[PDB]
Amino acid sequence: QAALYTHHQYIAGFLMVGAFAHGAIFFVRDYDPEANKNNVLARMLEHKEAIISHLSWVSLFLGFHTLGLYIHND
Amino acid sequence: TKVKILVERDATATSFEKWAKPGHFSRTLAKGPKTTTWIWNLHADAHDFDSQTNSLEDVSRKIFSAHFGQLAVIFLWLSGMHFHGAYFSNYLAWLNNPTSIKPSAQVVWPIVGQEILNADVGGNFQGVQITSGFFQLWRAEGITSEIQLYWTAIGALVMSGLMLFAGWFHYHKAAPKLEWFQNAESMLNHHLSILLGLGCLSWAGHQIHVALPINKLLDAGVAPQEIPLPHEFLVNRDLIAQLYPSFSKGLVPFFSGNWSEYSDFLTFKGGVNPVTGGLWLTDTAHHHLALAVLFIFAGHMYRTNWGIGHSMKEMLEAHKGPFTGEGHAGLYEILTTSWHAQLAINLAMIGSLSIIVAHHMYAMPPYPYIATDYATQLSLFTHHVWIGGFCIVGGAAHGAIFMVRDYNPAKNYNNLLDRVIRHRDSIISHLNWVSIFLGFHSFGLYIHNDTMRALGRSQDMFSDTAIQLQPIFAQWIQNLHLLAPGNTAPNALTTASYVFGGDVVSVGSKIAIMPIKLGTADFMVHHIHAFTIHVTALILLKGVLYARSSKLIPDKANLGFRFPCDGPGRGGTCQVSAWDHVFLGLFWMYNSLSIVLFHFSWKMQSDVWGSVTPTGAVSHITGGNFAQSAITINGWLRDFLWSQASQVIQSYGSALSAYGLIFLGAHFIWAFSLMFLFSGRGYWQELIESIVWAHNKIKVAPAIQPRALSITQGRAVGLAHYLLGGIGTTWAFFLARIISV
Amino acid sequence: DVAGLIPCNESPVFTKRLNASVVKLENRVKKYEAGSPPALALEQQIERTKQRFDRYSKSGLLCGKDGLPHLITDGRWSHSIEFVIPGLMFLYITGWIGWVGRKYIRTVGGDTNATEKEIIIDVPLALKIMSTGFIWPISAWQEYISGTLLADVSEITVSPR
Amino acid sequence: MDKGSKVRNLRKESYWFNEIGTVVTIDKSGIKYPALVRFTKVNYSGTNSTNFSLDELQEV
Amino acid sequence: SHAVKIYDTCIGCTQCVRACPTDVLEMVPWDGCKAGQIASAPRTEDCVGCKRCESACPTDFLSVRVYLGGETTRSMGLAY
Amino acid sequence: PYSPIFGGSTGGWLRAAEVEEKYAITWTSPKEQIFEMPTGGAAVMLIGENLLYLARKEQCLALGTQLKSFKISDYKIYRIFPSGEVQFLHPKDGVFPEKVNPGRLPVGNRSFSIGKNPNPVSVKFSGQGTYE
Amino acid sequence: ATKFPKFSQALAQDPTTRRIWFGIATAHDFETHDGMTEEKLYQKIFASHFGHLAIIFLWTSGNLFHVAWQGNFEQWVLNPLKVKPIAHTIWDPHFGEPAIKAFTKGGAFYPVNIAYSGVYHWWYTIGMRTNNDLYLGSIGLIILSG
Ligand code: CLA
Ligand code: CLA
Ligand code: CLA
Ligand code: CLA
Ligand code: CLA
Ligand code: CLA
Ligand code: CLA
Ligand SMILES: CC1=C(/C=C/C(C)=C/C=C/C(C)=C/C=C/C=C(C)/C=C/C=C(C)/C=C/C2=C(C)CCCC2(C)C)C(C)(C)CCC1
Ligand SMILES: CC1=C(/C=C/C(C)=C/C=C/C(C)=C/C=C/C=C(C)/C=C/C=C(C)/C=C/C2=C(C)CCCC2(C)C)C(C)(C)CCC1
Ligand SMILES: CC1=C(C/C=C(\C)CCC[C@H](C)CCC[C@H](C)CCCC(C)C)C(=O)c2ccccc2C1=O
Ligand code: SF4
Ligand code: SF4
Repeated sequence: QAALYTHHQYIAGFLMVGAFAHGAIFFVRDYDPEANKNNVLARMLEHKEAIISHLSWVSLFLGFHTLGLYIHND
Repeated sequence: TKVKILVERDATATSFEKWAKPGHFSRTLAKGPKTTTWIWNLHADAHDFDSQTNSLEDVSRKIFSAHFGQLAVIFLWLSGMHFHGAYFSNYLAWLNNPTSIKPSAQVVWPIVGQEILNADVGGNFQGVQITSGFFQLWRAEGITSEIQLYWTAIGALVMSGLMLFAGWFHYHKAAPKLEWFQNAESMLNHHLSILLGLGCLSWAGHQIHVALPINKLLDAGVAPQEIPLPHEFLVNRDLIAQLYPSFSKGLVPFFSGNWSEYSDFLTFKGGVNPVTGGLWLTDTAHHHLALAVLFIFAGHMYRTNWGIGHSMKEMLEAHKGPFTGEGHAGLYEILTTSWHAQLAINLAMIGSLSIIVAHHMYAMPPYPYIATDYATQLSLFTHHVWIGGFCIVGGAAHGAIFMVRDYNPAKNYNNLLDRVIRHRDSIISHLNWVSIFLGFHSFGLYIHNDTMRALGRSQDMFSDTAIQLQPIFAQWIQNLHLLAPGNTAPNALTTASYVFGGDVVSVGSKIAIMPIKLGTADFMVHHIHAFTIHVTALILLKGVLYARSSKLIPDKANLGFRFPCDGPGRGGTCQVSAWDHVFLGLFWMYNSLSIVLFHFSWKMQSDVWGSVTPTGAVSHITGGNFAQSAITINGWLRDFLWSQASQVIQSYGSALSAYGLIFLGAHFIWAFSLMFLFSGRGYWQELIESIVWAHNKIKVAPAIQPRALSITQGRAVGLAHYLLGGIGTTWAFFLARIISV
Repeated sequence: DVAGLIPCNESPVFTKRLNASVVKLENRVKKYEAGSPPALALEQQIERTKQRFDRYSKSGLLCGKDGLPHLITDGRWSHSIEFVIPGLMFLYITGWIGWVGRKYIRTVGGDTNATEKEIIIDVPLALKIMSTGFIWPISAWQEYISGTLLADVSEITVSPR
Repeated sequence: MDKGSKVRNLRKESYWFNEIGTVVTIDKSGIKYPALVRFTKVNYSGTNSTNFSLDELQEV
Repeated sequence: SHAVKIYDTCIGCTQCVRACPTDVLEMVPWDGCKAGQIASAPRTEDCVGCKRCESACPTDFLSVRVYLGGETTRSMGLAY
Repeated sequence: PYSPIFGGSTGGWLRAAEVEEKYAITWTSPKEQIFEMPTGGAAVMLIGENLLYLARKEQCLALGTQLKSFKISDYKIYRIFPSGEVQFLHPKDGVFPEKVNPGRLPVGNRSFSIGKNPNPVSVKFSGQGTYE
Repeated sequence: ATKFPKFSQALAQDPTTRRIWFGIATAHDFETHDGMTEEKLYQKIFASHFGHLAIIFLWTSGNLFHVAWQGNFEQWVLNPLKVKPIAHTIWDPHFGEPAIKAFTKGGAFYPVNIAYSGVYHWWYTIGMRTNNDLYLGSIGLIILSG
């Protein structure tokens, strides 16, 4: 049971990283900004700063506070 | 009179105007911050005097006064140590019963429950147990009272004030001219004859008149209360004649030449004092007296103002052979016209000397009751080993800096430096081969032993009960040192150290020092040490030699000492500067010293430190599991790290809990360093761009634009955090493993 | 109540922990003479431990099977004391800080030496601004409804926006 | 447009895109990018000015 | 070999040519700039890809650009 | 013969110089002086013509920069193949690349801002990148 | 052509060891291969997918064959809680006699690895009971991969 769970979780992580990597590749060499004018996908890049900044805020919030609670208990 | 005192009066005006203009020293930073990088630069170029002025005189005056400031800081540190001993320590109780009382000179305010860190050291006292061996040092000095410690602290504070005033005066009021600094002969004469000669002579006088009688009375069992004050040993000669009945004769034997009459307190017995477990004080007195004589003699070697003496310029020019062209022609100019060269030599020597001190102090415990203080011995050894490694790598770095900046080919034509630079390829290739050979053979011995032990083929390993690799040369040297007393050192009663051979010196049922047997495990670990040292030397020497140019970058010197790269061309040109070679050499030095400290700790716990019974039976801390378990990597992982890490992990809820917390924190910082070490600057710059957009969207935007750390700064921060994490992890590990005792 | 938690007032494990702490402190102090500074310090530690445990018992915290207090943070008002009340305080304090900082940024920013005023703080102006943070929520809301809180889309960006 | 007039940047690749900069000089002698503009912020290279064509500037 | 391209935004200050260690770049007469000169890369076979030219560029974005490509002995910085 | 007085170093050229292109640099020195070799430590340049050999053009140009910025000496650089061919490299028309020379023709010049390059998707499956 | 990596003329002309390394890391990036069109790209992807399916089925057939030929599946299905499933034998000439004695477990009579894949439980659940069934499944999978 332990082997199967660890195995499939690691494969899941690899697959997710690969999905995002191939999405980056698609943006690099397959995206056509003229064919996606005002498209949903184009609007993803239009407000990329907001996405990245709020993701950074969530990451910092979680990390700061979880690590702080762990160190407080320690 | 060629050697003369030259100064400039009122060299620099004293005012606070500059204090409000950060970055004034450098021309680039004086324009104010445009981005945050400026900030970092201001802390990185603060002490880079050579890059702030083109005149050597100004750099020399800055270095002199900065050294005065460092002396002031050191004196303040000594004052603090002595004051905390006098007011916050159990020094008196430890004096009365040194074996049972645990040294401690730090107390914690109870504010959050941290008062648990106040251990039950003893002597009706609670505090943090110290491992700096200050109590043993003070006892060796015959302190025997806290008034003396208090006055020692006051004197240290006054000396710190004097050092600060001297720095201020010698910069802003009377700054010596450059010609004053460029006196190597006079400086060496004065530092050898007086600083080191008369320093030894004065300390020998102190020992003869203060430390010797007081320590002899203490060893006899006299309570510190009944011991007369040290000044009482200077007024009535008879009071000392009772202890050493040679003062009765006085100083007349000294001048008559009958020095043999002083053998009462100037001995050469060697070995260790059975009572205190340290070196005999008379032996140290004779030692320091002989060193004082030698240093005073050596301080007259160089010519200063009277014809007699040695001219080091001629001395160097004279030594040249067929294989080395012009010989040591031009080295005197190098060492009297560039502080980086001198700093390289001095740092290398100081580091090697610190490591030698670490090796010698454990083998022959110099202070009373320091041998059985296992916590102090380990702490001192590891501390001085780390200091030595850092100093060696710093010497390498400053040699590289000299090569980049102060190296002038015109003045170095076909001399030793020129020739070394001209067969650098051969040097580095052969050092690379020897490093690979050492690594392969030494580490593959461990891998082979591990593989055979995993396969059940114990008879095929490199162990004592298997294929044997006995360090025959080291054993032969040990035997010769054992036989030296009476044959090659006839006037020495006992061997220099009991490590080589002899009885088991134990104090209070604890094994202070005993012979150390060398087996196949010692052979393998010594060759591991040699491998790591050779690799570190490879990295640092390669950084020094290829600092100016290479087959990749023929003009590396123009790029400076530390630069990130020269672009992705020619394949890739990352970490091509000498600074990056120092950056890697620091990692390898840390690795090698970690191995050295693990070897020392495990060997001493398994083979030297322990307990004795009234009969004489020996029981070591780990039961002598080093011989059959230090020969495999799994053995080190299990019997040393996993087994001896029990104290740290289980220290919660006791006075050592701070060590567990620091263990975890050091792990955290070490892992944190990898963020800087692996990642690059572009990612972080783009992330900061997004964060800056977020700030700007709310009309929050610093005028000082944020910037990701420069590539060089990224590497420096990663390395600094890596070293801090590793050092702290081992610090907590050793201190908690050796304080649960 | 909540998730099968019994109040720490009637938690046997809680009392056992209190007894263990007190008894270990007493064992530690048994090796010092009565009235010795170490003895007084240990007695004060014992008293502080007893007061802490009594305060936890009286506060109304919920104990677990391990005897340690557990925090309920689902918005329950009866347990607001655990998380909601302090959180508000934090959001106030930090809010204050943030607001004050922003104001300073937007006060010294209209100068030629704006950068020089960030490494070197104008302490008089800095304290002037800092004293105004106690009304940060009102000022923030007024700026929000007045359009002076956020910058227009006409600001720096990247090639793909 | 004129010396000393503020112009909003429109160069998409420019570090000061959508930012206001003051015109320093304008070359009437032909040239493809004659309008020299200076911005308050320094780019990653430390410079704070660039040449733009009048088509790449919004006037005000 | 690497590909070196010069765009018309160049202001012909010569800094890229000076910084070049392999003498790949040069100055040629031009009329689209005030200085009347523009950078050119006639011999990119000797380009190593160090991107010193880009580092030594005043124009907002790198009127001179370097794109790394096929590697030969010359462009690989190999004395062997 | 004309080579600068040099004691020799292990940093000189190697087998590829014999089998592949080698480089030579010539210059004129008004006086005799010591300069740093791109490979070794130091060498003395003869009064008059000095001829030197190297394995990389970058080494020759670094030495030329040293001469120009320290001893204000003009220099020439050639490439020699194993077949005996010699090609003149660094001054291509007798004037340094920094100085404008009428007659030169632009190479690798694009008549539009760097940000107007075509997207990678537009140039796909053709043996070309966006810049080409 | 002209060197190892045909799909990259630039790498083919590279004289260094890099040519080898990148030749390995650019193999499956069909888009970048010289003279590559959309149709050939799709067809090559299709054939590669066929090959990958063949690899998967041969891996499965190998598992089945090894369990059938060297496993203790019958003993396990008899008493599935106390015995440990077997993966395959260990023929390692580097072993010492104590290692051979130590790794002899389960059915025994040879050194053996205890399977932690859980394939025993899965095959037992889906209805397999004898080594003959495992062998037939493996033969079918080999034929399918062919
Ligand atoms: C079925 C799914 C799938 C498919 C069809 C592809 C196909 C492709 N990928 Mg994608 N990828 C996938 C999954 C997939 N990938 C996943 C899951 C990840 C996350 C890790 C990625 C991450 C990824 C990146 C980051 C990149 C690609 C790229 C590519 C292209 C080139 C691949 C190449 O040249 O291989 C070369 C093959 C190798 C170098 C072999 C490496 C094999 C591993 C790393 C070594 C294993 C060692 C072994 C386990 C050690 C034994 C242990 C023993 C010693 C004990 C190609 C179109 C590249 C590209 O540019 O595409 C346009 C690219 O940059 N992929
Ligand atoms: C233990 C190791 C470690 C730690 C703690 C972090 C921490 C972080 N990483 Mg890093 N990282 C690491 C290893 C680590 N990383 C490694 C090995 C890699 C692979 C190269 C990366 C790659 C990486 C990337 C690529 C990214 C991160 C991000 C993050 C952030 C995640 C959000 C978060 O937790 O915010 C909370 C912050 C922390 C937990 C950091 C510790 C803060 C401490 C507790 C404050 C101490 C202050 C104290 C007063 C210091 C006094 C100093 C004085 C004594 C001198 C955070 C800064 C992401 C990021 O930036 O998000 C914004 C991100 O994008 N990291
Ligand atoms: C030099 C080494 C050294 C070290 C490491 C220590 C360390 C310590 N000492 Mg010891 N001490 C020292 C030297 C030292 N001292 C010396 C030389 C003396 C003789 C005067 C003393 C006398 C002494 C006494 C009498 C006591 C200590 C105590 C302490 C402890 C608490 C200190 C503390 O935080 O109080 C609080 C300290 C502060 C809050 C620092 C003040 C903060 C200032 C104002 C910050 C200013 C920074 C400024 C902005 C920077 C710019 C410069 C500006 C001026 C222009 C601590 C373990 C105490 C102790 O152990 O209690 C049990 C205690 O009672 N020490
Ligand atoms: C001759 C008197 C004398 C005496 C009694 C001691 C006694 C001691 N020394 Mg010292 N030492 C001396 C002279 C002396 N030393 C000299 C002259 C040197 C200079 C090389 C040293 C260098 C030295 C080091 C580096 C160390 C000691 C250490 C020790 C202790 C080790 C235990 C022992 O048995 O030592 C026995 C000591 C010896 C066997 C050393 C004898 C050295 C001989 C005399 C060298 C003579 C050189 C000769 C005069 C050269 C002249 C050349 C000139 C004319 C050009 C002990 C307290 C160790 C210590 O304290 O560590 C905690 C330690 O690490 N000694
Ligand atoms: C006699 C000792 C000595 C002296 C006088 C110098 C002097 C100098 N060094 Mg050298 N150096 C030394 C030892 C020394 N170094 C050693 C031992 C090493 C090996 C690590 C080096 C490695 C080294 C390198 C690699 C470089 C220098 C450079 C310099 C120059 C600039 C230093 C500077 O600006 O400081 C700035 C000081 C700081 C920014 C402080 C940082 C201190 C560290 C990173 C943190 C310390 C952490 C602390 C101990 C514990 C923290 C605890 C935590 C919980 C908070 C200056 C000429 C630089 C240069 O270019 O010179 C030409 C340079 O590149 N040195
Ligand atoms: C534990 C990880 C590890 C290992 C094994 C190595 C190994 C090595 N490093 Mg590296 N290094 C590491 C971590 C490691 N390093 C880290 C973390 C850093 C960051 C600071 C560096 C930074 C670094 C630098 C900067 C340098 C090295 C150097 C070296 C070499 C030292 C010479 C030597 O021992 O050759 C012998 C090789 C070994 C001992 C490796 C183990 C091989 C075993 C014994 C045999 C293996 C089985 C055999 C091959 C079977 C073959 C068949 C099989 C393929 C099927 C060697 C290649 C130096 C170098 O290359 O110059 C000499 C050098 O300059 N390293
Ligand atoms: C007063 C200044 C100020 C203000 C108003 C903000 C406001 C904000 N920041 Mg920023 N930030 C600041 C300073 C400031 N920050 C500094 C100094 C740093 C460097 C450490 C950062 C680094 C930073 C990151 C990396 C991120 C934010 C984010 C955010 C947002 C969410 C809140 C947050 O995560 O805080 C986080 C705050 C920190 C990590 C450090 C704050 C340190 C102190 C407390 C602030 C400076 C106070 C200063 C002394 C002002 C003195 C005023 C006085 C002179 C009068 C919010 C827009 C996040 C975002 O984009 O959300 C969308 C995000 O990801 N900030
Ligand atoms: C019924 C129900 C449920 C559920 C719900 C839900 C709703 C869920 C969902 C879930 C989900 C919903 C999930 C999702 C996830 C997502 C993801 C995971 C994503 C990812 C993404 C990506 C990966 C991207 C990619 C890309 C890129 C990168 C770019 C572009 C291109 C592409 C797109 C490719 C429960 C029971 C719980 C509760 C109750 C009810
Ligand atoms: C620890 C310390 C301290 C203190 C110290 C002390 C107090 C010291 C002292 C010291 C001393 C107190 C010294 C002395 C010295 C002396 C000497 C060094 C002498 C010499 C002599 C001689 C050399 C002589 C000679 C002669 C004679 C005999 C006469 C005749 C002739 C002749 C000239 C030959 C303090 C607290 C501050 C702080 C910290 C540090
Ligand atoms: C995280 C990270 C950054 C971003 C890190 C930054 C900008 C440092 C942020 C420092 C903050 C703002 C200061 C406060 C930090 C602590 C709270 C305490 C001070 C610590 C010392 C400065 C005294 C880089 O810029 C970088 C660059 C190159 C290689 C790797 C990296 C890298 O790993
Ligand atoms: S990756 Fe960084 S260090 Fe390496 S060449 Fe590029 S910029 Fe320089
Ligand atoms: S450095 Fe840039 S602006 Fe200057 S000449 Fe070269 S390409 Fe033109």
